Amino acid sequence: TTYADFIASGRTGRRNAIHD
Amino acid sequence: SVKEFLAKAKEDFLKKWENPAQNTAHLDQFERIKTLGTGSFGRVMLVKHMETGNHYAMKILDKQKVVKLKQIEHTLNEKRILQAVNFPFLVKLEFSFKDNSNLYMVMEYAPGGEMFSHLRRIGRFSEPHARFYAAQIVLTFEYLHSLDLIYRDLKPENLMIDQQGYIKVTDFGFAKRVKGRTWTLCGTPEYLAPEIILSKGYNKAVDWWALGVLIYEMAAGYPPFFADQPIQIYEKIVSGKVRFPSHFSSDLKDLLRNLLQVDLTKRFGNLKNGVNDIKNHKWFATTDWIAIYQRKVEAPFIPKFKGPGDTSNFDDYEEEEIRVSINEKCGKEFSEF
Repeated sequence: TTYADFIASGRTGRRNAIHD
Repeated sequence: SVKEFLAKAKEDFLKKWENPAQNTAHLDQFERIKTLGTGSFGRVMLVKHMETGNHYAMKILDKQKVVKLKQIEHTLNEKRILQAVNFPFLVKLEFSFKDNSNLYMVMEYAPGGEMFSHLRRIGRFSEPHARFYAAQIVLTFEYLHSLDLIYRDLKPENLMIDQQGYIKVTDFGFAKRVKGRTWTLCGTPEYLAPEIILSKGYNKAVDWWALGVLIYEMAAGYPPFFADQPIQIYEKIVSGKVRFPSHFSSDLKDLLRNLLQVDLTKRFGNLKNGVNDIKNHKWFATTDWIAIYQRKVEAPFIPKFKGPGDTSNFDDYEEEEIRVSINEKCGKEFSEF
């Protein structure tokens, strides 16, 4: 499932902004 | 009437945009309680104003780190903009000041925590629940955009829940006043509009794309475009192929197809009727917009808090000391802060 793929990803915690 | 409010709001904004307030408090007036959040650029701490007992959230920015990371102009944008706006769903800037080492912005505390926390724990929000939050963002963007402001960092991490269950947008670190076009690659990868990543030049329409991402995330529990590394996310974004979960209503799916529209000439919020194409969409038909604005709608989620200064809706962070040099660092770079 997509849910299971999300939860297994490295991007489930707070996401930091990128700068230039 | 909305238009009469907006013109009276633009007259207040402008006056403060042209003549910003500076140096309205000092560090020694505040007791430091706890770190509530950390950041690429700085940290936010729960703070008590000793003489009144009032609790605030204080953003502390290390001036030298700001210079290193080349965010001088964005940081001046942030404070300049924040002291000039006033709207129910924006955090209020109460005080700002600086010292030898740091910049400080003392803001309204929202004890309900980040939307992010409640979202990941619960998994996803019902459509009515998502809609209650989305309508507050719609109005906030209607206000911001009328002042020529682009927000550029919408995500659950920057949406706080107040005592009544309503939203406060925090963190204006990428907000910018622009008529016309701008070019900075900034934001959070999952929330970047295709224009941004293709280096085309972009406008306020990027915020309506991000509203699409936010509604999708709130209602699905995961964002429409994800992967382990940023470059993979950008691929999916520009291709613009979205899958909707089965449980999304067809009205939701249709709104989201119009918000997550790669071609900015067909993107809702950016057409001749502007914000009205969103507010009049069938997914918002039960929404009383003036009642949201007045905060007369009861919230589907009111967070449990035992007293002001309670932090149980926040994660724990490692505490650091606030070091203040005896020599002034980067004086002329932040002279206007």
